[PDB]
Amino acid sequence: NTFEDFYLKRELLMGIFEAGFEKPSPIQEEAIPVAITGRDILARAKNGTGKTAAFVIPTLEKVKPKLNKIQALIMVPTRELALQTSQVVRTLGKHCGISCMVTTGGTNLRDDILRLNETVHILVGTPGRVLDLASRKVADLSDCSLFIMDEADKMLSRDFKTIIEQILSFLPPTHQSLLFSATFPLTVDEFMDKHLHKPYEINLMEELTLKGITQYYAFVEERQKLHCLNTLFSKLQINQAIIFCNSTNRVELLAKKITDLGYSCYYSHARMKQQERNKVFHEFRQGKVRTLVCSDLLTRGIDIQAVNVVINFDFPKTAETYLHRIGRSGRFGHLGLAINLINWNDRFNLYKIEQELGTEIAAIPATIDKSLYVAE
Amino acid sequence: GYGEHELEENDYLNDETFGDNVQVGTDFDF
Repeated sequence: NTFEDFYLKRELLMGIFEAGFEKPSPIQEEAIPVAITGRDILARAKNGTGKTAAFVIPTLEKVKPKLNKIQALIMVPTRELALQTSQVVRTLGKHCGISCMVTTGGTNLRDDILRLNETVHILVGTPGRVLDLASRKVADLSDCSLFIMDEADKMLSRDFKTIIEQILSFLPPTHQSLLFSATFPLTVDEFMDKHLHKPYEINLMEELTLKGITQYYAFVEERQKLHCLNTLFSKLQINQAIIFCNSTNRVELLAKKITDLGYSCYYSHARMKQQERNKVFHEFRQGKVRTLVCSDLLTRGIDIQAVNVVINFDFPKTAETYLHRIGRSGRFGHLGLAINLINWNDRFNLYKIEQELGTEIAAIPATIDKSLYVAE
Repeated sequence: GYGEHELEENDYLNDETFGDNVQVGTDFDF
């Protein structure tokens, strides 16, 4: 109900209170008590300040300020995330008397090596620089009983996983591990069976992944949307495409305009009956047409691999919806495109979602490589 | 065209998108 329900020390509660947090979110409800126990955690949740707090709060509770050694290591893939994370740490740990330091591949080694001679309780860094400082023995991790990976999937790829294992070699054998990700697939199974011990799993996201899907956006005014869409329809080697709209009416209007444009398509939305929707879905699945126009529809069925281009005619408001539209269920990727039409008012949600899902939505280039959505 | 359902929030600007003056082609520049 409240953060005091977790039996946190006064200063930590003060920090949380000053940050404006009154009611703990689901990720915090799940991760905070378990982490304080000492049990390992493997969590899937969309990125946020509240999630970062979901691991930072336990860290600040466990870390003893009287012990001037690195007691917690937070691994992040990017320097931006390192800065953000450390900001959260210093904010929430304002009254804790706890020191936090960022070390990344960007900053110079000399200054960080000098800084490590001072007291550092919590270390936030990127794999390369951290392994470097650890190998040079500048960073003593003999009492680092807490290990945390945010955006862990970005650091468990073929090359980074080795570095992570090397870094793990420095920590004490009995150490707690908190792993966080926004995408379910993880490359190595032995890594987790070896390094995670009876972990507590948290799954707060829909079982979908944006793996393999190349995502672009395009700054487009409403009046220009149809124009841009048709241009795409001629530019792209579409096999099958699904177009998403934010309301039933817009679905029908867009479908009509598409049909009049000299293109074949179906349409499905929430106002129809389940039978009609199943009919449209089954018909489209058999490749009867090339294009389908949907509103947001719950209970999505079975993945259609023919669909190699998905277009958000209307950009959604939440990451849940974006993932429900674009994401696939396969643990392996899917070679396909996701194209988002961004108006002015959509711009913020373009940023937010991109941050929340830990993905990349770049600006649509002049010409799109065919190797990205066309299979052989 | 056909819409004519109980309108919802994002329908408020459909006239901008599906207006008679709305340009169509393959011209669009990125």
